[PDB]
Amino acid sequence: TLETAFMLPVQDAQHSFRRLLKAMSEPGVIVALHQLKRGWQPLNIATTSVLLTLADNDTPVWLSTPLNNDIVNQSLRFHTNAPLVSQPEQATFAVTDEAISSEQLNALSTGTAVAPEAGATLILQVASLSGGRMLRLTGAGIAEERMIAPRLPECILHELTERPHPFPLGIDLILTCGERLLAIPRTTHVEVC
Amino acid sequence: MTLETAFMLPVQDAQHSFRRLLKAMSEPGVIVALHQLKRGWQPLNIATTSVLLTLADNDTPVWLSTPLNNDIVNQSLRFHTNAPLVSQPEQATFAVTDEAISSEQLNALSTGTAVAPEAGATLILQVASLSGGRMLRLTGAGIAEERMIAPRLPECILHELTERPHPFPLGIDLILTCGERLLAIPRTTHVEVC
Amino acid sequence: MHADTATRQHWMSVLAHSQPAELAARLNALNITADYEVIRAAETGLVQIQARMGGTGERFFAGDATLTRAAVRLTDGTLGYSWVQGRDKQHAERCALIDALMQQSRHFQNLSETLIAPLDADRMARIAARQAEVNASRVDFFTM
Amino acid sequence: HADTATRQHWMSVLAHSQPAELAARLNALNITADYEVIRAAETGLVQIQARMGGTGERFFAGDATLTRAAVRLTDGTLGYSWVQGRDKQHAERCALIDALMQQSRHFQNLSETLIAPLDADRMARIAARQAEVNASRVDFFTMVRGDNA
Amino acid sequence: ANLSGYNFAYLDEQTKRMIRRAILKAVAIPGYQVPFGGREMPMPYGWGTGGIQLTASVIGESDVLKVIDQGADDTTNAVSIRNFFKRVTGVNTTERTDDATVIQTRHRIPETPLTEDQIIIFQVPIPEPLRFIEPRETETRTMHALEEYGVMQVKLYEDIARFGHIATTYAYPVKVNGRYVMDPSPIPKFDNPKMDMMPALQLFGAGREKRIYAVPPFTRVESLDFDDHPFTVQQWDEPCAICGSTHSYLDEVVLDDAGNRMFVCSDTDYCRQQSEA
Amino acid sequence: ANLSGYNFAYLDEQTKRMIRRAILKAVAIPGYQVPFGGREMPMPYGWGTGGIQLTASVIGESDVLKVIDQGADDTTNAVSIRNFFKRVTGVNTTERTDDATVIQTRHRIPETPLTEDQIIIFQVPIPEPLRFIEPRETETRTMHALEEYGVMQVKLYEDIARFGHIATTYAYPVKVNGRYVMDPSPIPKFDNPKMDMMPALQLFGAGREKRIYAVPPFTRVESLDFDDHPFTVQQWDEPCAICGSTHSYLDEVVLDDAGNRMFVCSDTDYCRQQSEA
Amino acid sequence: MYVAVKGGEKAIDAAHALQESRRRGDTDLPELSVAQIEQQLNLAVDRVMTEGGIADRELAALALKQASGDNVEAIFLLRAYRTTLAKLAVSEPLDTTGMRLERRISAVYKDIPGGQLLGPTYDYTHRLLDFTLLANGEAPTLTTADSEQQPSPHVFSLLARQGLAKFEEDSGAQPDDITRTPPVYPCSRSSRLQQLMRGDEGYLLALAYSTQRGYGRNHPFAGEIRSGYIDVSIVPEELGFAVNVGELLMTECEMVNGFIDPPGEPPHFTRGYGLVFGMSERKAMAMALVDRALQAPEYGEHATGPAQDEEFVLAHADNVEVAGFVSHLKLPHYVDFQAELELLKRLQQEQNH
Amino acid sequence: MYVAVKGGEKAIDAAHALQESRRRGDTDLPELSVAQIEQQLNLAVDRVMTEGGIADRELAALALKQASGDNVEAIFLLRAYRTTLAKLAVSEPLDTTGMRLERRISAVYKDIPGGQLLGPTYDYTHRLLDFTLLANGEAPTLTTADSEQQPSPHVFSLLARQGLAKFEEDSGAQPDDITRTPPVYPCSRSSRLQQLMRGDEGYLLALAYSTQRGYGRNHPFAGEIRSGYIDVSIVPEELGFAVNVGELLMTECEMVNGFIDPPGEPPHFTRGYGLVFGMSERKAMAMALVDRALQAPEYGEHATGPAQDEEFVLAHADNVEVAGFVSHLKLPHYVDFQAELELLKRLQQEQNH
Ligand SMILES: [Zn+2]
Ligand SMILES: [Zn+2]
Ligand SMILES: [Zn+2]
Ligand SMILES: [Zn+2]
Repeated sequence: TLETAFMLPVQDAQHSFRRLLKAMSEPGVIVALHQLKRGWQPLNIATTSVLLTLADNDTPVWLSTPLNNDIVNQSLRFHTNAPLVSQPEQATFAVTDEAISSEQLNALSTGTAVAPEAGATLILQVASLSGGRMLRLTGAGIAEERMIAPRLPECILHELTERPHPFPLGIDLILTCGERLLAIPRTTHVEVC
Repeated sequence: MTLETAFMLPVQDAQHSFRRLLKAMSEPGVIVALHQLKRGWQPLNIATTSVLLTLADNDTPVWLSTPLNNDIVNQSLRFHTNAPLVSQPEQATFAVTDEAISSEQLNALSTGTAVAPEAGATLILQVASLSGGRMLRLTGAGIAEERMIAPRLPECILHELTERPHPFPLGIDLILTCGERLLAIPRTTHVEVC
Repeated sequence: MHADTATRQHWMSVLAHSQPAELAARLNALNITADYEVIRAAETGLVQIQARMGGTGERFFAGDATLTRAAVRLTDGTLGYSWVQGRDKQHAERCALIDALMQQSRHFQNLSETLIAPLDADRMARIAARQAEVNASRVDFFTM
Repeated sequence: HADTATRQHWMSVLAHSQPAELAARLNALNITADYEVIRAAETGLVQIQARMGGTGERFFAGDATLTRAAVRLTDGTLGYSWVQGRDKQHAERCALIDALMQQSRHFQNLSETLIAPLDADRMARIAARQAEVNASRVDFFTMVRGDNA
Repeated sequence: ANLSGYNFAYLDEQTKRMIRRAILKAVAIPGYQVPFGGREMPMPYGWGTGGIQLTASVIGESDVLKVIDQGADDTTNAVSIRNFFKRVTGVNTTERTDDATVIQTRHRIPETPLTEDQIIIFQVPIPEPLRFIEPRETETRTMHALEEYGVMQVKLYEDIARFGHIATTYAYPVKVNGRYVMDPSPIPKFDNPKMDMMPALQLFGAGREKRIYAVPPFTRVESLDFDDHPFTVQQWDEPCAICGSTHSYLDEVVLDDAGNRMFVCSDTDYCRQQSEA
Repeated sequence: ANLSGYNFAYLDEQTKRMIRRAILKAVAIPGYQVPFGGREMPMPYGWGTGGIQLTASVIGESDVLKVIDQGADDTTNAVSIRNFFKRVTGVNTTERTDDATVIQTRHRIPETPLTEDQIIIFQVPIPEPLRFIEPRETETRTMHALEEYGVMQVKLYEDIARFGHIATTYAYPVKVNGRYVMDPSPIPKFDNPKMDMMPALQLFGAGREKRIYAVPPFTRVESLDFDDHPFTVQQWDEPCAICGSTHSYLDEVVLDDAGNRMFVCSDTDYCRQQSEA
Repeated sequence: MYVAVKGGEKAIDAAHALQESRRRGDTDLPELSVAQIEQQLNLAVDRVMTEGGIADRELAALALKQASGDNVEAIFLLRAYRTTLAKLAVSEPLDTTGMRLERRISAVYKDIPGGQLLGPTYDYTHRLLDFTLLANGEAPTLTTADSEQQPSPHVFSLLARQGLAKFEEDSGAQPDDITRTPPVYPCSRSSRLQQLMRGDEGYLLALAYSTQRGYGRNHPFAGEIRSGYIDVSIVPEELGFAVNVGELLMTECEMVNGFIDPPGEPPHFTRGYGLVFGMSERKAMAMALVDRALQAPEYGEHATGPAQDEEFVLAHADNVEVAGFVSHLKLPHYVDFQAELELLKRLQQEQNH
Repeated sequence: MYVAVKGGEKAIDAAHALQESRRRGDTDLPELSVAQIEQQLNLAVDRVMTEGGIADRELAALALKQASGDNVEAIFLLRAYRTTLAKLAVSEPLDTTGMRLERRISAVYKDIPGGQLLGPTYDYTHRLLDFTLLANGEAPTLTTADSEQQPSPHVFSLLARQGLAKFEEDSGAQPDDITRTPPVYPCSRSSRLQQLMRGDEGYLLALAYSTQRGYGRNHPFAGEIRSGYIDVSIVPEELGFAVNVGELLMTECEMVNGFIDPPGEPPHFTRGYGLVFGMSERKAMAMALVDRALQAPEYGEHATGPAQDEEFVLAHADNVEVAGFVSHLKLPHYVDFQAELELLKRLQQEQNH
């Protein structure tokens, strides 16, 4: 028995997309993806909604082992037909929780200088979008400054503050928690307050 | 007379005349006969008139020297060929003269250019005899070994032929006519006296 | 009588622009009766088209159109001509016949009134009718 | 695989049949058969693969129209069709026959009275066309015996 | 609503999904031309298929759609595109800039400032700002990779040398977020300043050339220029003849066989609202 | 002898006249490619229209016409051309080289030597022997004007360096009357020696490329070579399978699916002669 | 042994009969009339008249029927027919200011004197296959407006009167005629335009397109496209005055191109010109764009794209030449191939692997 | 004083009505059926299927009827329709050795196994307009010969078995699909061939022609052209075995091209490949010629003509792109033109001699 997906796949994917578009284009804005009502545990509602909206046979998906079980796997295959890969370096969409390792993060595809779009998007399920270390965001999508305090593992925070890869290379980050979502593209300047 | 008559059979008589002239030009010194035309447009002879009826039209200006220029010839050429008649030799595709041709007139004839050697004049020269003149030896393209001929030629014409002042591929091609008979010497032919 | 050039140009144009079936129908209803010989049987060839660069400039050749010409002679020696676009040989001969007839006092006023003017009116009405249809596709932007 | 081959054959004969002739033949047989449409006839594309130089690497050479249908008989038998073109009623009929041909009560009968005749007709059309085309063969040489020296 | 027999917004869901992924990459890489597997539409290539595919992938049943061409809603191709979407989505439409949620445009940014959550979608013929310097994509993609944009400065000064002025008057190149040089689509240079730190999202679609790009809200957009030859915009001696505005981009409407003309607002929504007071 | 409704030999008299003038210039300037205002024929360009226009402009009621293609009278296009001329002139035709006054050919000179007052007319695709070195006529015209043919020697050398042999096997360039370099049409190398000091007139017609050229009787025609590397011709290890001749240019006929083949005379009239004798 | 037999003529006769049979198709269907083709496939006919070179709709439709709809074969049939016809006259030069308009648009101003007249067009259609055309249908009842044609000056006359463009002036130069004289590059603009009108629509469109993408750019705008009827006149020797012989439906395109700044005089736009038979526009547009490209010599422009390369463009433009020579590869070539084989076999023998 | 009014939709609707009326033409003539077009204008249909990309004769003929015979508009209508259809299967690769032959010729040998089969062809016709087609007529009653299809090996197999050419081998490489992913130069040969099949006949013919005249020479011979019916099969997941769904009439062209002398092996001919729907072969021939030209990278050849320039060829090949962008100049461009005017006027004012 598989998980169910969108009840109104056309309308619900469109709604989810517009919320994610808002988040990615105005980094640090938290949005809600309400249309799906049960997440594919341990995937939360937002994570599941993003995958149902963007993943298909053209987009390899890597689910870290804490988020990897046969019901989610079979359900993803059935509803989206996305290839499931077991290596992060092979993924178009990477999905992890807070236990992500430095080695997994660093294995993710970043794009190339000539084709910066050809890399991974990291979807990271966090314990909370508040109560973490306070950050200041600046850059494209931010009029002046935006402060956020997501619960982030140190190596993720390191990627954001140091940007080891020269722009236009880099992963874009989507933080999910429950039905809610926050995005930080590779352009955002991030500093710890 | 206002108007002369042309070929009785414009298609066939032109084809006939052309094949004779082709033989003459491709095998220099060979004398051929053209009368599928009963009489020339006087003072043009049969051979001259046949050549003009065969090759001249609105695309080929014709210059006729004074002794060969009269109203009946001109009107008849206009009516039958619609060739433009021009007053200066340098303007001509076909030049038509007799033995009185001057060095000035000869030198004015278009010779073509190195890149467009076909863009010059053909000289139709009416001679009093194709055999009473100085004996010449012909060699070159169109001749297996050698060919002797002895037309009556003006000195300046013989000079053009023996000395070839214009570098090949430039040069006039020469058509000699006498009555119904014709002899051609293209610019390729090597010509020597005796 | 001796028709001026513009008068002749007009009736020749009306004939050349006429629909061959309508000219045939009209001329048959009038009774031809006049004798004539065809001195140039209808011949179809080409008219080479000259156009102009930018509409107003140097000439250039813009292909060819079909053209049919014919010529007739009436008993009194009157010569009639036609040059009509297309390949309709009977039509061209009819046009040439009418051109000859129009030059005679016996026929000029009658045919002007009963043939040429009606043909011209019909063509003008067809042009007007088409322009009315075409003008429905005008894009309106501003008023008054 | 002869059983597979047999089914491949009747499916091919149906797919190549002229829809009018199949309809006519099937009606004249007057078969009463209850069935359910599992997949309503659907018309889309089949993507065409060709080969470089006929034998080499694959490349895509456009698409053709394709119509597919599927039916289920009362006893559970599933019939299918995939037929070039856009004729939905024809595809449904082909799916039905594919199902019936799988049943003992119909296989031999329909093989003899429906599939074999349809195939014969097609084969006769092919032969007739080859006879026409062959008139356009250019003759150059022929073998004979005898000659001098 | 959609009673057309086609999928909502005509595109199938796979095509929308692929476009949505491309939009999200474009947003994260501002000004970079993201290639996408665009498909043939019921409008010819060159007549706005990129914009159509973006709008179709973005729009939802509750959006309010505005479509303009040359600044006007009633332009032939705007009518054609807006009516297509009405047929295949049943979405509410508007001519009022401040009522729209999605604006699809060919060659104008409205005079009315855009606001948060508005999306403006530009039709783009040539997405490569370097293309009339270097016609080969094999070459220009590497120039972008290496941030080799000097040739564009050269092109500009060469105008100045030859004519005394920069000669690019529309599709005037801009630097986005301090990095990529981007073609803003064939808007007049007059509109370029509106792109800088705008509250709305800008998307750009080149259907024939198979590129999508984007400028997030509140992103620096700086037109290329020099200190001794700073950016200028179109000007006219006349105000709008209908509403009197001196602040709008004007259309030259030729009235007479001989001489007489009228200058009126290109942005026809803006013009009517000016006229109303 | 024409009963088609068309002019004798199809062409109108003005067209024949213009071609006749060009032939005479060509004869006087051996090997020079004379431009001519050729006209569209009932055969497509590329299918022998230059030869057709030449034949139509020289042929008369009493000529005996032979038409061959690949050496054979029965070849499809030879049948088409010959039947065309039968229809529009009614001339006698023949398959016997000996009996012809005019021979129109594609890609062969007959094995039977030609004689006085025969005319052979070659169909030519590319009249410019320099064309595969220099594709522009704007340049090759001047190369001929100036007798600048040195580049052809480099090309021959390069063949020899690369392959050990000259790689041109047909349409092999020749020097005519010690001056112009000429393309002999796509006859095999094998036939080139036949062109030298021939009693017959040779005409060449390139209809699509609008050139006519000629070699008068008894003119030097010499294949290009080196002082070191001499001209050679096609060879086979077999006689004609039909007539036994070892002196003819042979056709390779593939007999079956396996590797079985037969070699037979290309010149089918010559083959007939040999075998019946 | 083997003996040779005749086969060429009987194969060809059978091959043509087969083609004729295929052309007629299923005889349960009525045979198409030339009139139907002329009327209902009228845009195919426009192309065939223009490249075939004869503005006769019936002859072009006839060629199309004869060619089983193959435009290239139809064009060649019509062009070949040209050769059989006598030239009876040369027209007075056309006056496109006298056009009775079917259609008139301009891209360079919102509105213009005489207005934007869309006329019959597929522009702005949604390209959705119309399956109602599978059965008989009814054509629309056309709405009507006022019947007068408004004054419609050429847009380039408006530009030129402002001094923003230059009038095209007539020096009286006699036009070159490539149907009489073979092309020898470089050619006059009158020759180039004549050749472009005859040229392949698809090839010239692709070259024009390449200039739009930066391979020899010329910054084009559609200054005007007008379609409509123009009177044709001749001056017969028999009469010595002009006679109006009929009218031609034609389409004229004027492109505005990049401005230049000449010495002494004010800067101004340059331009291109296209003119075709019938309503089909894209050829006229391509013609105008490549016209401007090939004005490179007059403007001292360095050719950076193929569309600016005069010999390359014009030598490969006429599909009567192009299609003939590509297709001629189907002719027997075994004598030449055998010459190649003879060498290749020798080259193999001289190696050891 | 002026006030703005609406007019766009009214004008467009009237414009389309005019076009529909013109398409129907004189209603005294019967309306053409798609079936008639399909049967009797079958070569037009061949081109529209091949460039439109859907091998369905009824849809291609429908597109032609809808387009008033305009091939470019019909191609676009069919291509646009393709977008709305689901991909239901992918065929097993075609096997052209299984072709039921209509026609089979080879230029490289006088006779070959299976013979020269001219088939239905316009080859060797005298192009004289046939005025009997202006009336109803009767097709020929076809003569018949033996009904056997003789064994007809590919000529390139004969050459390869002799070591004179190399077999085209299959490494199992997955083909690229340009309809799913946008072009990235340089492209695989599988991508280039897919693009060439869809490309404009006239443009590709012109490029191929230019190579024949020395702009990127490749010494072509028509090794074989065959036309005929090929079975199409799929392997549906529901069944797991191959199902024959029908057949396609196709034309295959194999060109022999200049030989090369590789280091490790005997010298041998190179080759080109063309494949199209239906009987019209000139496109297949141009395809093969430009295929060989665009093999320049694999052979380390440098471009001596536009036909060898991969981006130039393929970027400007698809007339759905080409004709769209050339025709788009008809759209209003007055905002951009006003920007040009605003500058030009300023430049003029700054000069006043
Ligand atoms: Zn205003
Ligand atoms: Zn023999
Ligand atoms: Zn050839
Ligand atoms: Zn544009």
